[PDB]
Amino acid sequence: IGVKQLQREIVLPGLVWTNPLTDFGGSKNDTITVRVPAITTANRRDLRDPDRTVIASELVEHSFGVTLDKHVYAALKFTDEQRTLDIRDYTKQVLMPQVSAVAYELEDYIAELIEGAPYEETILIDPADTVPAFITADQRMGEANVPTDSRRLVVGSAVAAALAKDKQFRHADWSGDQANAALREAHVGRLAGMNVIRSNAIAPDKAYLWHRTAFILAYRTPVVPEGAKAGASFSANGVALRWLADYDYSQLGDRTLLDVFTGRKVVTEVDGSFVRAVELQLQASSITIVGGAFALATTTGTKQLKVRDDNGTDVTARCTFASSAGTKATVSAAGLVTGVAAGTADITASYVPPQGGTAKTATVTVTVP
Amino acid sequence: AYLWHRTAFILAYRTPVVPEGAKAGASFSANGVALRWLADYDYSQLGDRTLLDV
Amino acid sequence: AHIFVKPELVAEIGVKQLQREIVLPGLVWTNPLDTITVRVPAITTA
Repeated sequence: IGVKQLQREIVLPGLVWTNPLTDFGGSKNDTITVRVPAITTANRRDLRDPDRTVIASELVEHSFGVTLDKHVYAALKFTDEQRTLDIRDYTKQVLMPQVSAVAYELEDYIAELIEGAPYEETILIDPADTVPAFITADQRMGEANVPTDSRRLVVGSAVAAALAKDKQFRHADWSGDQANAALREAHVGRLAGMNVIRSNAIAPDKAYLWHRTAFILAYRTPVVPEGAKAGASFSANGVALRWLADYDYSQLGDRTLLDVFTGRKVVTEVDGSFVRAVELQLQASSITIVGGAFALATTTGTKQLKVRDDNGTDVTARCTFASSAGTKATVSAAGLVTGVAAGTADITASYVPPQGGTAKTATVTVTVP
Repeated sequence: AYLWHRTAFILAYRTPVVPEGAKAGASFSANGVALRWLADYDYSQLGDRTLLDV
Repeated sequence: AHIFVKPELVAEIGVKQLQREIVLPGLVWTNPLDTITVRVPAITTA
């Protein structure tokens, strides 16, 4: 009646360098070789030197390859036994979910590209004062002579929450914003010269700053084969896709496929050091378990634990779980606890903070009925 | 070298009809002999197939 | 010394594989049709 499933929002595809070069089909191995102009070095002699020779400099221009190497598709197999009496409107019950699925897959592709880049080091964000971390991020990317324009800053939900909670932005006297956009709203627009963009695709407690020429996305719409009954050019997030439906008679079920060809590249420098983007991670100091002490439904009951640090990030996947009394109940490595006997047990969750040192410890009590 | 009257070698040709499970395409023809052109995408192999025949 | 980045150019100059000239189809009787029967007439003697 209007209740829709909760789904993410698309920010990342518009914030990367998409299709600077297109003719991938004209090159061997589908690799286009981008060249970089050469630079040289001068030399210094001494006046009136008896030695009258000159050191000859050299002009060497490097290059790197961009390749199409992935084929993102969403394939649906529904039989004509369900097409004419189950789906009422095709263009809103199957086509739109398929397009949204491909769009989210492309966003995840870009997010893996951003997070998977070979960052040399991570800049720590102190939750008490977050501005020094971002100014340091701006400073690291200025020592590499990266241009000051076309820089994008994408923060996770946790970093945005910490920015709003920061007294540098929350207190009007400490920020000069005599409207407290960080108090009346939770928004912190401009920061250290960088426009903050909130996102959920990236890890919740991380932020990424990158120049426009740091990541390259290449897209190609597969050409619709002449041998297909259907065929369209649905567009998702400004990236056209190929939709192809074939009425296969192998099992009397028509199949559909919505696909595109994708390629990613990180623009490393000539010395193989990545300096056109930096990453920041929110610093953590303690962890707790939501729900506190609880009780299972049965003696063999199962409950999925959930650990949150002081920042509020779900750190369940990054914790090691131990049971004080495994004879009554045990806990999986993923946080799920199963009781094996009635009685009390103590569960310890350990999380190494993202700055090194002794891991934080959170202890909870589980009463298996 | 062969010397033959016109009514001495007869060749009969037929252009097949396009099946239901494939498209039609163009109307190519050999030297007078018309030809049938097909196209049938193979979803199971993600590939397309084409055929001229008579 | 100096190193340059260049693309392997590919060009077409009109050199093509040599193919036979088609002559025979056209000189042989042809009919666009499962089968066709002929109707040779009958001769007699006086």
